[PDB]
Amino acid sequence: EPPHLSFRSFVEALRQDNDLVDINEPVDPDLEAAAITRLVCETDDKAPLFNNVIGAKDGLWRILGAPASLRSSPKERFGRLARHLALPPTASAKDILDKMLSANSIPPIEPVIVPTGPVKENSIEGENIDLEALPAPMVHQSDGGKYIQTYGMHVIQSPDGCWTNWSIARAMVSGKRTLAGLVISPQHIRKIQDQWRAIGQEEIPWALAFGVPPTAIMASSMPIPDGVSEAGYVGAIAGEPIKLVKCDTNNLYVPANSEIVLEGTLSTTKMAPEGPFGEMHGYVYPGESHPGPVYTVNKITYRNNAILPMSACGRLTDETQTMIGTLAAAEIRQLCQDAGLPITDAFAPFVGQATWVALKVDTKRLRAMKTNGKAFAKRVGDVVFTQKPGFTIHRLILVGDDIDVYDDKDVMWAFTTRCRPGTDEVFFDDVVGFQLIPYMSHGNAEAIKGGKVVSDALLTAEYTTGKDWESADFKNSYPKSIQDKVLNSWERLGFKK
Amino acid sequence: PPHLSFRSFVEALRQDNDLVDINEPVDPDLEAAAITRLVCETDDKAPLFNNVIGAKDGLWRILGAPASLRSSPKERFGRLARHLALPPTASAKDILDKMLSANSIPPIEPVIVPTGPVKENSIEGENIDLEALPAPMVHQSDGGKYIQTYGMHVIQSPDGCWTNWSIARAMVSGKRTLAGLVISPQHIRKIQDQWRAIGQEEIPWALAFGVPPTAIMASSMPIPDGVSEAGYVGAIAGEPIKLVKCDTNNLYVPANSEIVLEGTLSTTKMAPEGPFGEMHGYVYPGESHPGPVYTVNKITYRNNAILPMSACGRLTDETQTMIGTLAAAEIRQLCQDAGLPITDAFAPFVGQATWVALKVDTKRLRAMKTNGKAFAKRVGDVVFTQKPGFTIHRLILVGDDIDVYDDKDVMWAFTTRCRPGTDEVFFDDVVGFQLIPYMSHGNAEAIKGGKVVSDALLTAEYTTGKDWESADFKNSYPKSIQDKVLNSWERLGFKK
Ligand SMILES: Cc1cc2c3c(c1C)C(C)(C)CC=[N+]3c1c([nH]c(=O)[nH]c1=O)N2C[C@H](O)[C@H](O)[C@H](O)COP(=O)(O)O
Ligand SMILES: Cc1cc2c3c(c1C)C(C)(C)CC=[N+]3c1c([nH]c(=O)[nH]c1=O)N2C[C@H](O)[C@H](O)[C@H](O)COP(=O)(O)O
Ligand SMILES: [K+]
Ligand SMILES: [K+]
Ligand SMILES: [K+]
Ligand SMILES: [K+]
Ligand SMILES: [Mn+2]
Ligand SMILES: [Mn+2]
Repeated sequence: EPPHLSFRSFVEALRQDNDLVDINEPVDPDLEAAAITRLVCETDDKAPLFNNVIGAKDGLWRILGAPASLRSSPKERFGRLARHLALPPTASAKDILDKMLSANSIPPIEPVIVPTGPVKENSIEGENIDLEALPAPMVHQSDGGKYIQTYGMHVIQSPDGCWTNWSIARAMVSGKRTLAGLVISPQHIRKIQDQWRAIGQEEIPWALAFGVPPTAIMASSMPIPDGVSEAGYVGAIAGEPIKLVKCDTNNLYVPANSEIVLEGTLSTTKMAPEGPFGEMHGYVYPGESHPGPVYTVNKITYRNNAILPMSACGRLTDETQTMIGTLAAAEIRQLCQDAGLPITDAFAPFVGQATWVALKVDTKRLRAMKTNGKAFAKRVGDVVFTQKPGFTIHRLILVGDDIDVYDDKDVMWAFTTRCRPGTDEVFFDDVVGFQLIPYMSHGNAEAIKGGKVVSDALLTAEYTTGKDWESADFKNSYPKSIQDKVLNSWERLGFKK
Repeated sequence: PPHLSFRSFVEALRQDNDLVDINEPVDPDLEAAAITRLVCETDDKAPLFNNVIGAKDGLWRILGAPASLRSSPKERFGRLARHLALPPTASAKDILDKMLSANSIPPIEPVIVPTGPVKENSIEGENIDLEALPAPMVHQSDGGKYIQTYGMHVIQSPDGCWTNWSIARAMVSGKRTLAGLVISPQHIRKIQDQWRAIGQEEIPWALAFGVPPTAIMASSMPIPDGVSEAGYVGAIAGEPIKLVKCDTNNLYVPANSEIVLEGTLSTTKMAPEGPFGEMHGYVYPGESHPGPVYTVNKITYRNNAILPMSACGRLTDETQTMIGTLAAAEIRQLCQDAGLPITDAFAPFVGQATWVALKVDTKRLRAMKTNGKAFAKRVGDVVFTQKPGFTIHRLILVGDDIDVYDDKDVMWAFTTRCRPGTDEVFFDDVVGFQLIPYMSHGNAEAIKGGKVVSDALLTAEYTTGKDWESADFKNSYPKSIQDKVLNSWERLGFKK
């Protein structure tokens, strides 16, 4: 199977790309594996594969850190993400987001059932399971426990059986057979948990699949619509069905070539201290647990030589910024286009710590609408901040079509020179707010409400008569004949390539 | 000595390997400025144009990018550091500390010399033809040839006591005339208004190009009203600046200047000025505005004279490395004078010289028993009512875990610690900077408001203290683990 349909083939693709370090020396899953991963994320280095995790027994487990973080070569910066999606390692951010949105407008390709697969090579059951003895990583020194679940896919089905949701939500080892996880509104895993609580079910059938098909983990991180099963969406992205096998102990289905699967239940009643966790905004709060639902593990099935993927998230740049912000930005682009707004492109600039989305406006179509910045900013915020894909995003920046929204430097130039602070902003204090952001949960107002803005970084004339300025840069302030004369002279004169 | 002589500064750049000697003929119509602009956009070596097309009887060579950035992270500010007798590895803090060092010590008065290198050559009265000199065309949509982008205007108040040195742009306007930007609240405009008020038509004036590098830095710094830059510069340099008297008036110019224009600034005569590709990265084609006329009566110049040139615009040129960073230095000082607990200030490059980050001593802040809403309003009232605050539209207050000299730390604090709208105080009534496009070409008054203070201190920083740890390699892992990882890094196959 190709890299985008097999995690084991994806790992080999990273080896072929010279984008993976096989670490054969013993590495402690207590902080050492995550510290190496964290420093890889902070320097855009090669992904670390820990082949010799201290405490591994019977094939559980190796660790792959930084599965979807950035490469250091600017022409292949997003290459590890492109290898999730059957894209070349030179793929632009636009190419990656366009591919994730490609299934939005075409029929689902439904999964196919197979009788077995690699994930059934090994098993541990019932009283033989000891999660505290497995080498689950300690990801940050002040975390509330060992966060085994940072890059696996929760599988949970609605009571009526029609909707199977695949998503990423963190979970830590809680006990011999238990995890505690973050399960918050408005996420689909919480919506489904509430649908089971409402019919009185105490224990919901659940599975957690680690090292799924790379296309599946990307879709698991993307806010596709309510009621849409990710498996069919994944099939439409990948151009073929995902092969699923039935769980041993329940009626759920997991990818047949997953590395590791936990089968069990999600409680609708019981909670345990969950957290704290070093989180996508770059913070951990020592001692600050919150109650989270209990997952109970009844069976573990795994491949020979199983690999647990791990995201050591925090300050720039890891999977929380490369996947959560950018896939939110993709779905925000689709929301805006469905509303009839002239938005061509959306990205979550890394400088925004995945709380910003920049929206590129086709200014020719904006002028046909005969509106103004104040009215347009309100409309964009009403469309986006009332819908689930806008949940994590607190600042929308509207820029014209001379700005590359995929380039943090262009977005910052537009924001700081075209948006008059206060005057050119519309504040939203009645919308749902993201409580993980420290200015929300450790801030001056309600943790779950408000704190959002749309920043109009289009200049006044862009709404009426058009661009009346020229950039004071090499590209726009000098004739092409002068630019070419300089480029052809550059190295001969003694300037660098 | 490089901080006291522009010619010695150019030889210091040569010895740092930070200068390209360009001996091929280069056109001052857009080609010199295009090379400079690309140097500024890639942080490359300063270009010295030794062969300017149209050069006449020794006028002139051109030095581009005199205070732009070097690409090596360890010496990023080395070009600014050679203005100030600092090592090329000097931090931004070192440069700003040195510029503020003269705030708290006695001025070192300039000493007069009878002659100097600047008097080696001259052109006078009817022989002056500014239109035939190779003044650069700096941007293709500029309203004329911006001869003056890095020289020091010398103008004395009517009381005789206050001599101001300052950078303000000017373009060739005719055979003997420049037209310039002279706006409130800049001291060149304050002094022009003092002369108009007592009835003087033509104010004695000089413009010195290639001045002592310490002087051009102080020329770009909003030091207080009524303080002569010459004495401040002396106290920075730890010795007197040697001045010579102009031939045709009673003003004094650095004796080793490359080129001096002597003449008058009119209080009545106006001429079309601009547009000019400016510090925010914009030019508006066809948008000139009346500016005051400068009349040139005499030019004196060194043999092999060099005109310095700032090709300003998008990042990173002298307007970002000097205008915002020196405003931030003076904003730090103002805050400390008002008794606010500010230890450090910088103008992040991402802000396009419109942002200043202020680093708060949080131990001192907790001892004041205040809150963010109150403190943000108080800091804005102190800064946005004073001249050094003029160009700055956003102040970001950060705690003392944030390196305000590092744009990544500043954006991390701003995006994660300042709740949009809730944690911001907006200033609608203060003087605004009309050069910023969102002011001059925006939705409200060009000269009033559009400012904000962003409280990027978390709620607990005001009361009981920092209660998080960064989720980064340095703060989330014990020192024993960090060392084991750093000692293993290269051997395992990661990059240095
Ligand atoms: C890539 C990724 C996305 C995480 C994530 C992480 C990663 C690495 C972690 C594990 C490292 C930190 C935790 N994460 C959480 C999270 N969403 C959530 O509700 N709880 C979280 O704990 N997300 C986002 C979540 O996956 C997206 O919001 C999906 O759109 C949710 O799927 P749904 O739309 O089907 O609800
Ligand atoms: C380094 C530098 C600073 C410029 C400047 C430029 C540069 C290269 C240019 C030439 C490239 C673009 C023009 N500049 C102007 C300017 N201030 C001003 O009032 N008009 C301007 O035209 N400044 C800033 C000015 O020098 C500072 O605000 C000083 O504090 C003014 O001195 P003063 O405090 O004595 O008034
Ligand atoms: K999902
Ligand atoms: K605007
Ligand atoms: K000055
Ligand atoms: K705050
Ligand atoms: Mn879903
Ligand atoms: Mn002054």
